[PDB]
Amino acid sequence: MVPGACPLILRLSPTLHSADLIRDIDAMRWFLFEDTGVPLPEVNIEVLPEPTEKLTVLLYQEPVFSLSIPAQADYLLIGADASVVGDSQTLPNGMGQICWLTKDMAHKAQGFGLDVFAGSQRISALLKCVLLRHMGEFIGVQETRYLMNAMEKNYSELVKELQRQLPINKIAETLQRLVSERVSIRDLRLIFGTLIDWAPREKDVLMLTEYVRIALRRHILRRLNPEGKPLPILRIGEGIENLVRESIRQTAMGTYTALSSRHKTQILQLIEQALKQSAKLFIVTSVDTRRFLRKITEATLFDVPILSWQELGEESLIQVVESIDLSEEELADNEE
Amino acid sequence: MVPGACPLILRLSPTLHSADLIRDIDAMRWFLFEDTGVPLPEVNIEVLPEPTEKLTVLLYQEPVFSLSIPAQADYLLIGADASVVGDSQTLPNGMGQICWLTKDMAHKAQGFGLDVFAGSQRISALLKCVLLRHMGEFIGVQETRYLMNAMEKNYSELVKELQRQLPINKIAETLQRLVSERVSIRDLRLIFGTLIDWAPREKDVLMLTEYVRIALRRHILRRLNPEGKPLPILRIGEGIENLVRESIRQTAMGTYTALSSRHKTQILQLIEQALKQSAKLFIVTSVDTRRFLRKITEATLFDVPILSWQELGEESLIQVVESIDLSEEELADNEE
Amino acid sequence: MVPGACPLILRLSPTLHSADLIRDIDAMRWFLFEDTGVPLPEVNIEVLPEPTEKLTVLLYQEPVFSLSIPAQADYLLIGADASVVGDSQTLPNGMGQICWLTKDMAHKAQGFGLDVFAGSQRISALLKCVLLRHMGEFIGVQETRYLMNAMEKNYSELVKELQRQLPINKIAETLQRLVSERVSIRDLRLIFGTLIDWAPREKDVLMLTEYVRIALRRHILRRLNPEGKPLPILRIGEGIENLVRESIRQTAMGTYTALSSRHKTQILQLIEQALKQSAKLFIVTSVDTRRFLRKITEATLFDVPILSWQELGEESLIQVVESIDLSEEELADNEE
Repeated sequence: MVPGACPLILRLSPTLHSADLIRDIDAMRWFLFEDTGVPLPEVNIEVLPEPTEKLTVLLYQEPVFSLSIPAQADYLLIGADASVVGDSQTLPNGMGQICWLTKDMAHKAQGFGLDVFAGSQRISALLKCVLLRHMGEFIGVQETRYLMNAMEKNYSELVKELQRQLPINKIAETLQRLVSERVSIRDLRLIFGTLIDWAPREKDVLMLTEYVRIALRRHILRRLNPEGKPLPILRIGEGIENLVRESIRQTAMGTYTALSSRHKTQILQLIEQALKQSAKLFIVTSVDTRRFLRKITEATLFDVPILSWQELGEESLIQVVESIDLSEEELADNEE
Repeated sequence: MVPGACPLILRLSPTLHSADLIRDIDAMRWFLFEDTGVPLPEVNIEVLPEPTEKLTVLLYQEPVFSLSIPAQADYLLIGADASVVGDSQTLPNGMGQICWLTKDMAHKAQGFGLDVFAGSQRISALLKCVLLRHMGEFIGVQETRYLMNAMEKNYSELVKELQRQLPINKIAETLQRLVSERVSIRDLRLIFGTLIDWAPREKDVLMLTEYVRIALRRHILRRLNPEGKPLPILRIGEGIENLVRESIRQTAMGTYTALSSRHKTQILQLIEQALKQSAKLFIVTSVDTRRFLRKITEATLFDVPILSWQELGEESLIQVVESIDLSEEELADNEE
Repeated sequence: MVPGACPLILRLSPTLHSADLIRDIDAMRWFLFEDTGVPLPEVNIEVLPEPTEKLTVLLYQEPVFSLSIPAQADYLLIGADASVVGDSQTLPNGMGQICWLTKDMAHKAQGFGLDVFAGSQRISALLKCVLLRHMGEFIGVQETRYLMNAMEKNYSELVKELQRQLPINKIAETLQRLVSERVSIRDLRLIFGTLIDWAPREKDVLMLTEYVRIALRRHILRRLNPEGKPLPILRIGEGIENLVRESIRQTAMGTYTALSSRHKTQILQLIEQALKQSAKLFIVTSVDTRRFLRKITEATLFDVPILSWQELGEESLIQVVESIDLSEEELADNEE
């Protein structure tokens, strides 16, 4: 009886276990830390004797992932495309797609310019995927405390000033909000500086997160697209922007949105209908409506990034693909 | 004369005592801790010389369970079903049902896919049942203090921040309220984080418990149904919802419900009449009426879970079975 | 997993690496410190095995510079002019221009009175260029703390009085604002004295930065032109000055500018059109409009210096080249 659930459990059949799985998992953890700034806890491996090849991932002892690999599962390719086809299944909780390939098909797919995993790697490519879906569950008050203690080696004055400006709960909330939107918190020096700059003039954690996002726009654009090539952008029309802006209500803890269920459902439906034509799109809205749009779209569309006009500079061309726009619904259908 | 009643006493006849009873009881305690997050105290075994095979369970020296096993009691099956029939009695305080089976009938029931206990196990399966009915009696201020002290090994900052936000009596009240509704408090890290997040914006312990329940909805649904198969759902109609919502009165300590005895009795009667058609149903109501419905139904219907719409996500289909709805009674019978 | 991104990474192919690169880089860092007052962190050299000669510069692990040198790249000349022509490419993020020259052409260009780099020097001349574009990213609260601690050896009383007058966040903000406009902070004694003088009478960090700029006008003019020869000056007309002055709005944290997007775009367009006739021009405006003009022109025109009338004394002749002037746009086009 030890209070506190074990953070990370990976349960595997004895066949799936390998001698190099530990180092492979550690390398995946180091890659995730470098890519996101979130230091993950150690993965606890549990060998489960089972005739059927099954693997499960439990976060804090709650099963979040389960998958039975087929008997022919020897080469794995995350995602789907035209050049590769065969033995494709969709992972639960809308993580993405996985394809199982034979040796020659895996070789030709690797030659095509894709990553193919064999052996223990196939486990990591799965675990990493799951770990990428629940990153925000690994950054809280204690983890923020750990990051701040680590930052005191070279930035003792910065950490002291940040603590002078904000309590640890607000810092943890800001870091968690950043992590939940796939924004890396690797650059703690810049994030802490931005929080110090804006804390006296702003008490709302959501607005502080928006300011930090603006300060990190270089990294956000670098991660969204490695190259300067024009990636498609879907603009939110002025009708939706004003509809969501008029719903902003301010209380002592900051501003929230007060929109009807019909409105949110119709914007979500039209956005989803406007997302099926291409694999990836970036939704761009105004500065004062980006966070509210995200929080009314994060429940269903979690993997789509919501960008703000201030988050893209004037040195990047926009290549607008579509322009989604609607007016109110309850008062009058209007555009909807 | 030692002040403080002994928490857990199991009194057995010498025949029922076994050499492996201690380890069996300890395993049951470890299972209960893993399933509920509540660390139970040590069970004190008292051998009572009696010609009649009897066992009693006393919580804090008050007899809460008593049962005389028959002479043919050698295989025990908790619950009732169609495939198994014979020597069935109903446990007191509406715990459930117990069936005593012969060797061949126990073998066929085990083959049918049920759990059958023989020997000392039959005691534990009974004790565990009793322990599952009075879990909320083992989580108080001292037990909350113990859990927080245990959590300080890896989450010292989290515990310090929680103490900064809330006094120990409110934390204990929240934990007890969670335990009383069969919500596991195993994930203390998430519960403490939610309490830290919502404590500045909310002083009502019931509302804080509701927020923690919302944060734990993944585990709640996982426990209510292990699989994704559609389990039946009984919706509370809008008439009952508005009737109970109009009765909300707010004082300095928070909001309570002020409903007539006739109203509560009629809702309880109709809910019970709507529960007899199937073995298990999940009552689903609005967010602002879930706690009040629970506290007006917990006295009689303790084993039925009251869920809120926010507690089920949009990724689960609802399969509505019935729609209970009534208007007021005293002003006019209306639907009732 | 070490929290805190590595500040300075230079990634080179093994061919570009040299035995004297370390000392060359250190000399460049000492020159930059002497010229700007900003102590740079150590450059971390990473040798990347690649068939193509490529070099990248990453600030806090974010790639900010990338360039593939050609096979004939043996002599490098930063900038462009009439006497030198051949193999010229433009660096990204509008840093400037680079020209690759052959041995005899490099010799004749050096004789013409220009600096030509061969070997490891060609790397530094590139890195320095990049380091000159992002100097403001190396001066924050921790770096300000370091400079103040260094200043306590000979100016303990001055540092104590400055701390008595201002908190470290405001001092860091002032230093960063000075560095971002290519104003050296080498003379910390004078900057701290000015901040002590003006802190009781002024709480706005932007106004304090303006006062420090006024106190440092001797160095600013010395850096802008080494000689007393007449360098061209572009005056901002009274219409633009009054248009931007009427937009000044004051809140509890100081004064900001509230101008329409059309206004800012038209002033930027006319300034850019008025900058193409000559290689270098100095924009001169009023004292109360210099900072606002800079902050509405820094995003696009970062390398052009915005001067104030108080920043030039009466001992220097002005040699006005152009007089840009416009009225409002939205109310009426007027001059625009």
